[PDB]
Amino acid sequence: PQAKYRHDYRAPDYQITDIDLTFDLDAQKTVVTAVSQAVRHGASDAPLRLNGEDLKLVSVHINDEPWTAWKEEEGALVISNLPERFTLKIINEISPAANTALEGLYQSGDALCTQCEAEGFRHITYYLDRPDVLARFTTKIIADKIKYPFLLSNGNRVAQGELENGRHWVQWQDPFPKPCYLFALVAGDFDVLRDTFTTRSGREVALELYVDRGNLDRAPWAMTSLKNSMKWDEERFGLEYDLDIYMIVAVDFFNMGAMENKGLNIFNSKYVLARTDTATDKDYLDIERVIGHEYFHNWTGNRVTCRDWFQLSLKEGLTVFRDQEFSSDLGSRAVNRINNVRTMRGLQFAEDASPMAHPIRPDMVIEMNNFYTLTVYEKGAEVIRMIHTLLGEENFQKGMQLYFERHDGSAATCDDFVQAMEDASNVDLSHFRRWYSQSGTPIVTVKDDYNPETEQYTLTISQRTPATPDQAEKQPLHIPFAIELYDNEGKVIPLQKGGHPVNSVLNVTQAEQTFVFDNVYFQPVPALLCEFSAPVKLEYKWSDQQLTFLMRHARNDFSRWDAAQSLLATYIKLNVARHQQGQPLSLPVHVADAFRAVLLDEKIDPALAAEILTLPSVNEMAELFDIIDPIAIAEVREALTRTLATELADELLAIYNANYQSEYRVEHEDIAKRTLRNACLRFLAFGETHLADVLVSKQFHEANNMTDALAALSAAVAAQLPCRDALMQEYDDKWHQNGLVMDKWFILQATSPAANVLETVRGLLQHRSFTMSNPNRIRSLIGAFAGSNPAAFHAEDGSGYLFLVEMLTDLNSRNPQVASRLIEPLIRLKRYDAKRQEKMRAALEQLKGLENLSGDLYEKITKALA
Ligand SMILES: NC(=[NH2+])NCCC[C@H](N)C(=O)O
Ligand code: NA
Ligand code: NA
Ligand SMILES: [Zn+2]
Repeated sequence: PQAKYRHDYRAPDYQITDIDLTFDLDAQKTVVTAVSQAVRHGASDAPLRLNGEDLKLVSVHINDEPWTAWKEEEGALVISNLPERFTLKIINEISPAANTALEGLYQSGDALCTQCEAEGFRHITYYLDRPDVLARFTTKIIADKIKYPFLLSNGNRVAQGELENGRHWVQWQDPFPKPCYLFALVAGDFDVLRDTFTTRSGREVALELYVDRGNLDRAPWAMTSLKNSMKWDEERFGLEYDLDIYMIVAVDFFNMGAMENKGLNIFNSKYVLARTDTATDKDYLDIERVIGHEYFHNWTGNRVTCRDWFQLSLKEGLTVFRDQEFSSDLGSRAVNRINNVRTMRGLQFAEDASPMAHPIRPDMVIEMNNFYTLTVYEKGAEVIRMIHTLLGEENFQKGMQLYFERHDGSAATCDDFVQAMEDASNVDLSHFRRWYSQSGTPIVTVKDDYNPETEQYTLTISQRTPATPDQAEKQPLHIPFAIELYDNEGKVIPLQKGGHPVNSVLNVTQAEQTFVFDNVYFQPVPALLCEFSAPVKLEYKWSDQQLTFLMRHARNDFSRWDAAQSLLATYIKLNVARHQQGQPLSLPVHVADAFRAVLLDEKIDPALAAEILTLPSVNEMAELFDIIDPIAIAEVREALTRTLATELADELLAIYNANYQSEYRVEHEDIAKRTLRNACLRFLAFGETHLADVLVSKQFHEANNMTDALAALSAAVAAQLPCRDALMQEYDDKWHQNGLVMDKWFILQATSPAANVLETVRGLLQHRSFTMSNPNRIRSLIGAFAGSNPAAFHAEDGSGYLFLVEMLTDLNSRNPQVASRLIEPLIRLKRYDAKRQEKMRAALEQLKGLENLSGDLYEKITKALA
């Protein structure tokens, strides 16, 4: 498979302006007729090169003339000797039922549906399958009326008809030019939730959510979130929906999360379907996020699209930033920022240290589906948020307005967006652009000095980014570095120098620099990198008392949580070293007292308390170490939980009881109290056994919602409580017919600390609720084992690696995108000890030798083995 490079971008030799599609739909054999109006922009002797994959070509006409000047090559139809303007007609066949990869036109249960991003439209017809080619689409769909009573494509219905032999047809027209990755088609039988939204300016939009028959009871929250998203985009960004109808289709078979096809979003059902007995608080908030996300793409992705796929973060970074701002505005900003920071430090930093490291705008891609990454999305959003930090809200919105004014109706680049922000705000972002082209996490080192004679506080800040596998050369970045200084009473000391205020966002642009502040009337406790103001590792020599002081006094709730994380990091590192020596947990009394104080603080927001009382995950803990010892980390996390459970037992029980709620509400105050109560339950589960067992069993049985039932079930599994097997069997007996609910249970099985977890996981491949045909099931069992049970995945006998090899040998052929998600834990081998590295390397070498190795796996395996 061949790598493509960003620097090789060239404008296309041909454009297509209009395409008229006809689908004669059938699961075994679909006939596609595509009539394209094309224009040659290049040299009269340049051929038209159409992308196409697994298509059976029936005919090629140019202006109704059967065409003889063409050839098929690997992945292409190359058409020669064309006039400057012409009509291209292609007829071809495809086979939706054979499409197990779920890219192009495929089958999801009884439905037919599409996934075209990034390069799936070439699996439907021969096309200029590249996002700088925008065209106006019409789509005629002909199908069996009984099997496919709903026939949907982008835009508005403009025609419809009945045919003989029980067939019917519908034709759709979308007035906005689009790249073909935004094309969608859906055919099937559905329940439809219908509602309306009236925009600020008075446009009435029909909202339609299509769900499998029988699921209308699980649709209203997604509909509510859609209306919430539309309203928010109006209030916050001044953006209105631009069509007459908004369709969402929930499908059970879907590779990723959801897809922003214009006017016809297609969603993994996990991000649509929710009822209080099936879905947790986190499911409701994820539905809200993803619904908003795809909606936000209407402007940031659709009205302005991507010139080429190396510009992916132009839409994904910006849209993730928007979904975070949406969630943060509607809910707890602090909890959102905290959770997004966990994801950055715990998952994205790991990617930026891995063989798959890339800048947010990549330079080299073999398989573009490999670049839908934590980096492109989450780090891309941190880069957008840094622009917001540098510019302020008002200048940021002016930049947004200039971006749309310049680029509406076109395909743009990351550079175009930065340029708009810079021009609108008059903030110079020339140095800042390096964030787009440089991979790896910067390390920011801070030294400080207080001078009592001059009342001056001096910060010496240095930065470096270590070399990554993809880039030998690194340079200093423009790092917005937000600080606060606290006096002995917990009050903020005004920042100033030479009689003038100083902005609290420091511009750290050099390898090393010194910031001096005057009138610093007391030796400060600093809050550094406030609200995680740049996506960097902070090296500062904190004392425990500085951190507990910030926990108590810091102005922003995020800083209080972050201080608790820095406090814990020291002791996680200590205790992992001790575990390796065979020693038990050591924890100063004053550290345990810090957490007791949070439990007993009556003024603290319970949402904040809950996060401080949620220990860093084994993934967040892993990024504290150069060499990861996954067994030590898992055992230390447990022991730290047991120690705090013992030390805080009475307080934990009191707070658990105090936060009891009889009514279930998906409302932020209620969610916060419930999150705190279940955080207390998790510690209690690891306390005295009989009490743990009674508490956990009682909560499982008395829960009037899935959040509380699952929190109890999960604690029963984590703490290996007596009641575990019973509750697990009850849940299976109740829920086996519901795949999305069973995904929770498969995750609990996959992440079990039990000695025999791999044996149980292998057996579950035969479970009534599991199937290798379904990406959600695969990810919930196998993915959760490899990715979220690193202790068992990295069992010293190499059994975890061998299991994953077996699964990937199947999935390489069945669904390479899902296989490529699942290989990720194996490509981290250089983070592990030599003995584990040699086994993981052997596993990778075995996969490399697969007959018909997918480009998806090839790209990752070769980087990992280099
Ligand atoms: N199979 C894929 N590569 N899917 C990518 C679709 C992601 C979609 N644009 C989103 O932001 O959610
Ligand atoms: Na808020
Ligand atoms: Na110092
Ligand atoms: Zn997106």
